[PDB]
Formats: sequence, structure tokens, C-alpha cells
Amino acid sequence: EVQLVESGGGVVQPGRSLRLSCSTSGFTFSDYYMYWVRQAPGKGLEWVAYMSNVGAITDYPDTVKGRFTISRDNSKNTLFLQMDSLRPEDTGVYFCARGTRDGSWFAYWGQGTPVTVSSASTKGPSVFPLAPGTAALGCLVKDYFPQPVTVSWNSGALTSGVHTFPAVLQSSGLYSLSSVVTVPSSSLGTQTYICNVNHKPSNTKVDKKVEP
Amino acid sequence: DIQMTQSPSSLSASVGDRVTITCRSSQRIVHSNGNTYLEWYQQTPGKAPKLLIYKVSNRFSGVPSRFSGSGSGTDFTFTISSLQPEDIATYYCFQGSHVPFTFGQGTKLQITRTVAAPSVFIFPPSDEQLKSGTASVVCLLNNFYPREAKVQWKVDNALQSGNSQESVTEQDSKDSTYSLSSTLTLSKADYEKHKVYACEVTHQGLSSPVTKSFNR
Ligand SMILES: CC(=O)N[C@@H]1[C@@H](O[C@@H]2O[C@@H](C)[C@@H](O)[C@@H](O)[C@@H]2O)[C@H](O[C@@H]2O[C@H](CO)[C@H](O)[C@H](O)[C@H]2O[C@@H]2O[C@@H](C)[C@@H](O)[C@@H](O)[C@@H]2O)[C@@H](CO)O[C@@H]1O
Repeated sequence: EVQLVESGGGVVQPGRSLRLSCSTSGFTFSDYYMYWVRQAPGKGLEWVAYMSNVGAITDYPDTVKGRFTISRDNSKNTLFLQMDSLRPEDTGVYFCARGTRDGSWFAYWGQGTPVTVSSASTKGPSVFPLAPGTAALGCLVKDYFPQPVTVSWNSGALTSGVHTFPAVLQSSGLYSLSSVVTVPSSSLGTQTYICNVNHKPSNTKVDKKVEP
Repeated sequence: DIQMTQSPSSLSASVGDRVTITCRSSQRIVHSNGNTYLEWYQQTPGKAPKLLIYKVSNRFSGVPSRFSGSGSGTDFTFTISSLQPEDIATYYCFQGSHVPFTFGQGTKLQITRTVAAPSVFIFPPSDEQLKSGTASVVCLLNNFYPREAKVQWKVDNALQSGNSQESVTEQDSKDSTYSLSSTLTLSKADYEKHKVYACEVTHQGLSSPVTKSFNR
């Protein structure tokens, strides 16, 4: 199957540079024009660039023309996006996409890589347990910057009944959120519950066991 | 550039309803090669968009038959014949006929379902957070509808205000409900000066307010 995986996203100071990569597999990379599309937090989609499969034919919207440069290494089936003189407005998730022979633009998308242009330093979250018919338990993920943070339960084995709330900004300028799950009260004491928190920007990985 | 304007900006419909979204370009969008590269995308929270329709009316591989597109010139329409719970998302039109390629602003589609009262849970601060000098008390409102809800905190029967924040999940893809979290933040000192903590919930589905609490 077609796979697109972006990487390189991070927290960068205004004016600095960042280089994004998109590794592909499952199709003949050298036969397709490739694209980059981005999405600012809470905003819509915006086409960022395109590049021919060969011949290096490119184009960008005026918002990034002169600052962003798309490139590719057909021998490695990888697409790149060099972003220079980054601005706060460039903040968002950057997607790599491929169209189809017959006329579509973004038929296949990668998962996206987050880019945050900020003057502030990255900060990892603190994680606390939310101690528990059916019972509710969870984890409080507090004081981190920037988004995103991912929370799984029992390493992905527990998904039903899980609710990870959208992060909310606190007065400190830092995000906080809670992730909860409802399970049978009869399971309390027989099954272990662990929330796996991953904050990629700060490479913070926390595993918190939640007990009654 | 070519402005793509979608109508409406958002809407709600019941499962089984026929939904129609429109997109109008500020200029004609017929590519020099004669094709009209108008596409519709679907995006659910946290995930990459998914192509549904391209070249105005062609359904992408794997896309359910309930989705379709049409139009010409500067007016196009996207239609879901029979809405299903999993269709909750933001839909976008896109034009690739003239550079710069542009997207519509997006149309948020929610599902209208029967009222459902929330299940309420309250969580006291963890022992490890307390030794940090702060206490977070959490109140969870699980699986309710509509989105509107009222949460009020009470410490030793005293009404709290200004020391809480709330968050609401995206509408569930299976049961079309919402969940809400309210977090009361106090200092270790304050928290340890009181015994009874409780959150009072008011909602359309509840005949009377529900209160959950605990004794420190
Ligand atoms: C598989 C592939 O990459 N084929 C390209 C083709 O791109 C494909 O078709 C276009 C219309 C678009 O849907 C792509 O996503 C899809 O991969 C190239 O077409 C050009 O693509 C660029 C970038 O999107 C512009 O859209 C450009 O106008 C396209 O050329 C026009 O459409 C072509 C089908 C021809 O009619 C051409 O004369 C038009 O100007 C072509 C470019 O030669 O190269 C591969 O075939």
C-alpha cells in the first residue's frame, strides 16, 4: 500500500530554518508530482508547494515563495521541504501528499509533522493519575508547550471508552489536558491501567499506572 | 487568487438525511487543458484529510457511494445521500485549475441526535501532584447531547469561579455524543483547608442538577 511518512517537524525560533522530509513507499516515486500542504492550528488547509517527478518544476503560493524550497531524491523515494526565515504564521502541521495519474491532487497523505515557530522554549508535561457498573479513570497531562501530545492506554490495547480532551491553554501560556476512560468497575483490581503519554517536541515519554 | 467560498460554514443533520454543501469560485476554474479540477476533501479531527471526489464528480477509490459531487463554472455541490454517524468532519472544496491552488474555508458537519444526559464523575488531586504545591480537581461529563452544559464547583458549599477551565471532545464518530472535562485548580494550601469538593451539572437531558463530590 501507498505510505507517506513526514518527519523533521519541531520548535523553531522566528527567522531560523527547518528541513522537513517525507519518506515514501508502495508506488513509483519517480513517476509522481509531489506536494506539501499545511494547516495552521484551528484553521483550514493551504497548498504549500509542488514539484515535478523529474526536471525540478516547482511553484509555491506567494505566502512562502522565496522562503520555502521543495526538493526530492528519487533514488531514496524521499521528498523535502526546506523552510527558511520562518515566521509565526508558518506554524502548523505540514503534510506530504501524492495525487493520481488520472487527475487528482491529494489522494494520499502522510500523517503530518508539526512545526511550531515560537520564541519560547519547549517544555515537557507533568502527568498525574485520575484515580477511579462502570468506573472512570484517567490521567492529567499538565503544563506543556507546544502541541501536540499523544495519550494511549495500555500501549494501544485499550481504546474503547477512551476520551482524550483537546488541550486547553492555561494562564501560564502552557497547555493542559486530561485523558479518561470508562471500564467495568469489576475490572478494578484485576486489570492494570497505564496511560502512555508522548510529547514529541520535548521527547518526553511518561507511563503512569492508574490505581484505585 | 481564486477564492473558494463554501456554504454553509457549518451545519447539523440527522442520521439518514441528505446533506448538500456548496462551493463557489470567484472566477471560472476550467484548466487550460479543458478539465475542471475541483475536489472535495473530508477531515476528521487529528487526522489528515481524505480525498472523496475529484474532477468535480469522480469518486476516489474506496469512497462510499453515498458521497457525490457536481456543478460547473463557478458553482459546485457536494452531497451525502444518507448521512451516517461516521461522517462527522469538516469538508473542504479545492481547485487545482489555476495556480495558486486554493481551498475553500471548510464546512463543519455535525450530527443531530436525541438528547442524552451526561454521566458525571469527580476526581480528587493525586498525592504526587499535591507535593508539587498544586491541586487539580477534575469533573467529567461523559457522553451527552446537545453540546451545551453547565458545570459549577463548590468547595465546602462555597461557589467557585475563575479557578476552573473546561474542554469538550469532538463529537463521537459512533454515538454522536460529546464529553466534557472541567478542571478546578487550587493551591495545596487552599485544598488542604477544605473537606467537601463537588461539581454540580446542569444539562438539557437532566430533569434536575446532578452533583458528585468527595471528602478530602
Ligand atoms: C502521475 C503524475 O504526476 N502525472 C503528471 C501530471 O500530474 C497529474 O495530473 C495533474 C493534472 C494533477 O492532478 C497531478 O496531481 C497528477 O499527479 C502532470 O500534470 C501537471 O501537474 C501540475 C501539478 O499539479 C499542474 O496541475 C499542471 O497544470 C499539470 O499539467 C496539466 O495537465 C496534464 C494532464 C496535461 O494536460 C498538461 O498539458 C497540463 O498542463 C504532468 C505535466 O506534464 O506530468 C505528469 O503526467
